This record gives sequence, C-alpha cells and structure tokens, in this order.
Amino acid sequence: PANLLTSLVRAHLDSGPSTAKLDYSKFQELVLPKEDAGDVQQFYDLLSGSLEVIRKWAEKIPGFAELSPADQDLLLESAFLELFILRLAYRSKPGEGKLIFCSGLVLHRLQCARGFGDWIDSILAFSRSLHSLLVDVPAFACLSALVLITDRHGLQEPRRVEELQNRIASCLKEHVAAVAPQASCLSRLLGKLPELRTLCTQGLQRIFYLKLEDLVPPPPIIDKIFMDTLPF
Repeated sequence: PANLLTSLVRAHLDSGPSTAKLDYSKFQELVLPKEDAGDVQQFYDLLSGSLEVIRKWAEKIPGFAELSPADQDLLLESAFLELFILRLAYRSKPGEGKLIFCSGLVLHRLQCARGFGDWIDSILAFSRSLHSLLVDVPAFACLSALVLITDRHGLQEPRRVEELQNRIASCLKEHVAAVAPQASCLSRLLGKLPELRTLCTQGLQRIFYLKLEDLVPPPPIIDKIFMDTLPF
C-alpha cells in the first residue's frame, strides 16, 4: 500500500497516452466561422472511446476483480461519467483551451463546444481548479479509484466495496502525509468528489438534450448508462 499505491499508479499510467503518443493532426484553435450531426457524432465517439479504457483500468485496481460481477458492472456504469470528466480534466491544459482525450487526440475547446455545449466550459473550470491543487500522480491514482469504488444503490456486497474504498483512502492519506504526521490538503482533495458529481449531472443534461433533438442516436452502451443511472 505500498504495493497498493504502486499498482494504482501503474494502472493509471497505462490507461492514457504517452506525451509521445499525443495526436495534434486535428487540432485547430480557429474554427471557421446550433450543433450539427458531425459535432454530435464526435461527442458520442469521444465518450465511447473512454469506456473500454476505463473498464481495463478498473480491472487493474487490486480487489476490483474480486467484487461480484454484478457489483463491478454497477460501479463502472455509475462512475463512467465522473471518471471521463475527472481523467479529462487532469489530462487537459485549460490555460490553453486544450482538451486531451484518452486516445491521445488533442482538440481545442472551440472544436468541442458545439457537441458538448456549455458542459465543456464547466469541465475546463473544474480542470483549472484541479490543476491549482497540484495533485501528484499517486494522489490522482487513488482519487480516481475512489470515484469508482464507492457506495451505490443496488450493490450486492456494499461492505466489501466499503472495505476496498477504505483501503484506497488509507493508502491516499498515507501518501499525502508522507509527501508533506499530516489533511487540510486531503480534505481539499476529497472536496473535488462532490463537485465532480455535479458535473456528471451536467453531462446527463447534455445527453438528454441531444436525445431530445435526435440528430444522431447515442451508441447503445452510452444510452444504457444514461437510462440506468437515471434515478426515475
């Protein structure tokens, strides 16, 4: 934990692009001059691309594959939006308006604005605030795991999810104490989780709006996540 910390950092670093793998071939800060089908389809494709990456990342968190398969799927589905946002916010460069996606694709905020709507600006504000905390890679590797491994309604073994969460939280608390015994830093960090939930709602609102408009249908897996996480 110890070894837990190292496994978390490794899972985190293998789930995203190397700086050498960054792809700038579509990046344009100048967009010439309401959303259309190509904007909506790119929104859905960026969302979809993270899905398979996040699922592989989760399998590398020690103890996750030892949860029931029904609990794994519920935890993944429920956290998907928040993880997409958190990992995007941490990878991106909000000073420059640059969004960096898990494939390595780099886009300017103005290239995403029509598909994402105002949500992309909220994400970039959360990204600037995340960056001011100067969260180091091991701290991030625990925070993101804590977003996934958390209480959700319908869990078969809620105490086992809580034990794994406590292990990760303890691992984080120890790392933040060691790099600085002691928790104000820690409380500032954990304070990002509620804001993240609020941003996930904004994403659900954007997906609802696009489903209403109906230019291009959501891909089935995103659509199921949207429908499965609607508490009505």
